[PDB]
Amino acid sequence: MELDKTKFREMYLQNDSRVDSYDGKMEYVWNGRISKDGDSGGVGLHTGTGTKDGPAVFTFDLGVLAKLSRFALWAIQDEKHFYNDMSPRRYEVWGCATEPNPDGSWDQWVKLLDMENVKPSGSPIGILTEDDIEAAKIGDQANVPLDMPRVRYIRIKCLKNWSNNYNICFTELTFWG
Amino acid sequence: MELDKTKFREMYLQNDSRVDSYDGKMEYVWNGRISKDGDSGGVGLHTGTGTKDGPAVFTFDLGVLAKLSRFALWAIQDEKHFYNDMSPRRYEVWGCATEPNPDGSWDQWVKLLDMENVKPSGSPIGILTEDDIEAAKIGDQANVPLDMPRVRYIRIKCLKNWSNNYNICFTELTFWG
Ligand SMILES: [Ca+2]
Ligand SMILES: [Ca+2]
Repeated sequence: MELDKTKFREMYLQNDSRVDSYDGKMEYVWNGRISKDGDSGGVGLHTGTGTKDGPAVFTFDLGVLAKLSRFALWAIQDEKHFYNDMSPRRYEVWGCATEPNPDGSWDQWVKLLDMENVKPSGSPIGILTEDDIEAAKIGDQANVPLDMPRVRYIRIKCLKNWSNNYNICFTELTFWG
Repeated sequence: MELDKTKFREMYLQNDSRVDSYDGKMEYVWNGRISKDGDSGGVGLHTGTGTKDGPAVFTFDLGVLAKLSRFALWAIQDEKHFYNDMSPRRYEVWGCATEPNPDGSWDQWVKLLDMENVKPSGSPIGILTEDDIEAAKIGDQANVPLDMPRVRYIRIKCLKNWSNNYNICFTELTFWG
């Protein structure tokens, strides 16, 4: 099944990135809307454009203990953001089963997924083919390996975005399990 | 019993006030620390000083369904904030038992408590007695009536703060039940 996004909850551990730049909010990435700039109802989350010391990190609660099967993520749905801007290019999804320590340490977390947003055409930043746009509307898609433990809490870490920095912005994610 | 603050979670319903001014964050009002400006570890939440159209409102999840018995709230613990600044003066606590509608409507919520932060000395703003200080370390304190329903979700509405507007800032709250 698709996990029930009405149960998802923002968390904030020490050293996590704020995600509320450009009127963003973490709850906007589980509002069931895959949005673009100018849409109503909260477009997505956004850490900003300022330098960071390392990869952006944020944390949330699925509200259920689940055996995960699949994961998807969508960039904000316009040319400004497709394979561009602060959209994520290399990123990770991590999980754990018991309450996250508020100090934000990685110790208890397990890495579920190594994600790469691949641009089908491989065109330079700012050029898009019809296949690049199609892929962006499908979203990044992954199956979670069967050996992963059941998890309830999630972290996303942005290793690099499409502008070669550590910020991240996007519109929606979905979990199944 | 004191409700387990490790389980509390921020929510964000449409039209809720952002509470992240001055490096604030909602989770700082259930971190177990009753803090003043300059302290480490997140001082409190703060909606800013912009003029609002109405009472500031924000929402959170207790993480359990509880029969509530008591509520307490502390202002940021220094003379700048005691009966001053954006510290709450008249405010309300509201609750419900089932998932909050994300449209932020009041329809499903029930008002649990009418709170007033009373300044013992009644002195003008900026003047503090020893009694006024002692009361502010003890915090606002209320018993929740036995005829209230069990609730899992909470809203706080700031009708008026000590600067005669709708903003709110404070360092910690506690629920028992
Ligand atoms: Ca969304
Ligand atoms: Ca606190």
